[PDB]
Amino acid sequence: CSDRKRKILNGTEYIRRKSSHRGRIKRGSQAPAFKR
Amino acid sequence: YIEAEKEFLNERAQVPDAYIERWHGEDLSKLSPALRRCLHLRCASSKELHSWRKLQLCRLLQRRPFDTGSPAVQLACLTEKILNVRAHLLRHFRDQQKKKVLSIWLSRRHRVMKYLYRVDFNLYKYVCQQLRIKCVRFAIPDSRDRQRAISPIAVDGDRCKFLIRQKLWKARFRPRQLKQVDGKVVRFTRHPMEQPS
Amino acid sequence: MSCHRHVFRAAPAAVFASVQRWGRRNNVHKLTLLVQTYEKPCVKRTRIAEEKAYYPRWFYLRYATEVIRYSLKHHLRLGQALDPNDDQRLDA
Amino acid sequence: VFYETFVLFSKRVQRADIRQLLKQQEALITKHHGSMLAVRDLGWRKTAFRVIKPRQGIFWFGRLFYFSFGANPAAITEMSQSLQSTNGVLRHATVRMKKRHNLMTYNHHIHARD
Amino acid sequence: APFPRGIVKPRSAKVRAILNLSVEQRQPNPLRAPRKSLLDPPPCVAPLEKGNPKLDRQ
Amino acid sequence: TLGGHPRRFKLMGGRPEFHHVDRNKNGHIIEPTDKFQVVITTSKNNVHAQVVNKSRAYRTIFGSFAGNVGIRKQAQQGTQCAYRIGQNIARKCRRLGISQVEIKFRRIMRVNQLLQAFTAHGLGVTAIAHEPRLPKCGQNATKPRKRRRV
Amino acid sequence: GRSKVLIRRLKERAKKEAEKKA
RNA sequence: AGUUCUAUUGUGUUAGCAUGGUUUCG
RNA sequence: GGAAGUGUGUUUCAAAGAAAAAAAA
RNA sequence: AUAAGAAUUAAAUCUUAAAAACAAUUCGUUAAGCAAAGAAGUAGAAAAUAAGA
RNA sequence: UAAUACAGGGUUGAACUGUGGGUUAGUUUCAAUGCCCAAGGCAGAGCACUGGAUUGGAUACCCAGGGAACUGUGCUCCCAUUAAUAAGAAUCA
RNA sequence: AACUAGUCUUAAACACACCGCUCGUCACGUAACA
RNA sequence: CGGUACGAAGUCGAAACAAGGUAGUUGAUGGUGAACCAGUGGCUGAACAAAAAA
Repeated sequence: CSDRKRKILNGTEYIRRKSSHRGRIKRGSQAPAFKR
Repeated sequence: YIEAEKEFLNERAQVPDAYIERWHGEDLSKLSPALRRCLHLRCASSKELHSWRKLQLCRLLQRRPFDTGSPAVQLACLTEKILNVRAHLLRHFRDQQKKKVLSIWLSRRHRVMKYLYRVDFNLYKYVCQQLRIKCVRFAIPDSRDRQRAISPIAVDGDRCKFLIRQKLWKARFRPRQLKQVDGKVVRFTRHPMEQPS
Repeated sequence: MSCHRHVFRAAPAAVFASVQRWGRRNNVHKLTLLVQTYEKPCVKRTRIAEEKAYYPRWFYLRYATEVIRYSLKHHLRLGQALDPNDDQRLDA
Repeated sequence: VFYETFVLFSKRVQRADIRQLLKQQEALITKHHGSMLAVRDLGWRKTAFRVIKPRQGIFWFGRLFYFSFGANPAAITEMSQSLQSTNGVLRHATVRMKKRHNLMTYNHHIHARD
Repeated sequence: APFPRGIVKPRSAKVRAILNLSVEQRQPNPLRAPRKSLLDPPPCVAPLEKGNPKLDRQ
Repeated sequence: TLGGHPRRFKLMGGRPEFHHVDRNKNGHIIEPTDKFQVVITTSKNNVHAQVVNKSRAYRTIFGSFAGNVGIRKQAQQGTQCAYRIGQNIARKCRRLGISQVEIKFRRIMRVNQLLQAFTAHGLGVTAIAHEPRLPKCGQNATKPRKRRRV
Repeated sequence: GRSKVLIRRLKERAKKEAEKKA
């Protein structure tokens, strides 16, 4: 969470991680969504 | 699926020929026939009908006349409450809190069944038989594999065939895309449920 | 509703002052200002929290100032703790 | 389930119209397995404000009627819709009868302590 | 009373003082800490007046 | 700097006072048995005052505003404009034959000046009514305007 | 604003003209 | 703690209604 | 329906109004 | 063009205009979509969250 | 947040019951706004944009207008993600 | 109703103390990853 | 390729810290030489102003 939340805050995850939340710039999910 | 849902809703809606609470012949004789009809279950509300059904199950499975806390009677009442909430959800599909209540009550019924299994095995079998619910056994601890695990949802599956099973739908098991009549391609998040054998 | 005041054997300025008092104690101007413009729900949460925290303090200090003014007007002295076991008997 | 319904007819409403409306309501009650218990007239009463009933006019009072009935809960929506559709009726309200504070029992000395 | 649609949960002492009725320090819990007494040593703070230290016996 | 409405002054048809006001079937603007109410609508930029005969189904008789009294632009925001409008209303009421009036308004700001002008110029006030017509439904049933300065 | 008002003004004008013609 | 009943419901979903800012019509 | 009155259950006006300011009489 | 309405720190865009049906103000009537203003003390059980500066 | 319909939870009592629980993944019901999709579509207000000003200058703050978004058993859980600083036992009258 | 000197309260990422602290594009060389 | 870290201080503005002179920041967005701006919903890690009682 320290380095993990730091990556979230600086936005690496925003770019590199798929999101079932979608958005027009973020990567999307083409498979049914489930909590991981 | 739709026909099974309609059958369940109709069966829940069926009103037997009886009165509410515990009125009997002498109690109802004093009143006039119109007021006795008002007392009858046909005029009664869904809560009163539900209470009448729970009372009948209790009288079936009770230790003595006022026994309502014995694990058998608790199992019967929890099953009745689960069925009533399932019907209510089928009607008010937008009532989210009742789904949470249903999950809580499923867990409670599971614990009651687990307790009764160890406490009295013959009575556990008899209660499951009378209630027409799956007689799950707790001889050894359950499994961490969902393909083998117990299903409190699947319990009382005789009433509802749509609460039995479902195909895997995650990652490699996700349903594949299909082109609809309108000409657009749609992917289902779940596999359409097939009637179980 | 709309407050109605009758200007009879009194000053129009006095009646206007009474109407102003009614408006202030009913918060009419506050509501008009609130509805003149859009208030977001979070802003409303903060405002209501602030008011609920603030006004009781104002009421208590108003009571304190009223007591201070009464004591100054009537030349009252500071109290001493009532000593128990005092016979409280008349010197007669 | 017992219920009490209060209706406020306008001056344009007649005894024949009142009888017709009550007959329709009793028909609905019987359809839903109920039974009308009592009917009473609470007299002419002025409204606290002028009732502007659209496409009917403006009124400054009404005749108040009450009827109590036991019926299945499913009948209430139909009864309310019928009363709303009725033209003469100015205002209506149906409630669940209560054990103590109901017009069947708590009907006298509501204002006079002694 | 008004309907704010929820409450706020500030963390800082400043905002808590602003948004709470009082932030008066309460008596210590007898199950957690001892009661304050007149014999407790005073804080080790140099006496200063307008930023100047007043440290002289004469 | 005529102190009046320029266009009404220019188009004045011979200057008969109250020439354009419809009259009763008896040929009178005001009956000897009529009551009068001054409705004041105040705002940041202007105040609109309307004298209305209550007997004739609350019918407007005449009105005044910043333009009518001859005040333009930023000057319409000051208390001088409100007092001038009040003076104009009082003087016209005196001319017509109106002495006692009932005051009504929605916003109370910029109304003290009109009341003071009425009292100074002899337009007696019999009652005062503040009709704010506050919302009785909510606060954002219709989303109000955006707050200035973000 | 300046769209609904204009549209309704035109609608009222057209309605009045049609009713006068009829 | 749990089950049943009991008195109460500013909880969640609900057909319709009373009122009201705003806009609208004359 | 608006505004009023009291020998009344009475009268009056009436289905939108408003087109300088300041005065005289 | 112009005044008035509106607005602004002040202006302007904008609307009406030449006797007015909808620029703006007052009065009636419906119509439309929309819906926590008013009614609950985060206070009072002894009930207490973090050594220090 | 009036009444009505259907369901909870909480509180109080009687009865029943008799260690029947505390925590919880190879678990899944729900969950602001935005975005994708679908609906409708001009009550209000309102991105982008247009033009009226201030500014050396503004692609803004101010004004007028505005076809993006504002009501969904869908897709769906990113977050300064919802009553707080995880849940339970013990210490207090 | 305004200003200076105080004096008091509040806020502060200022403490060389607002002539403070402080953000970014562009330009400019040495490098790692890709 | 786009981005990134070090040295240098050059041009352009002044976005934040005071109500920082339009409160800040956050989720997903739209727009823009740059910091950024606008709407919407969140938070406070923000201010200003702020009731006697009829």
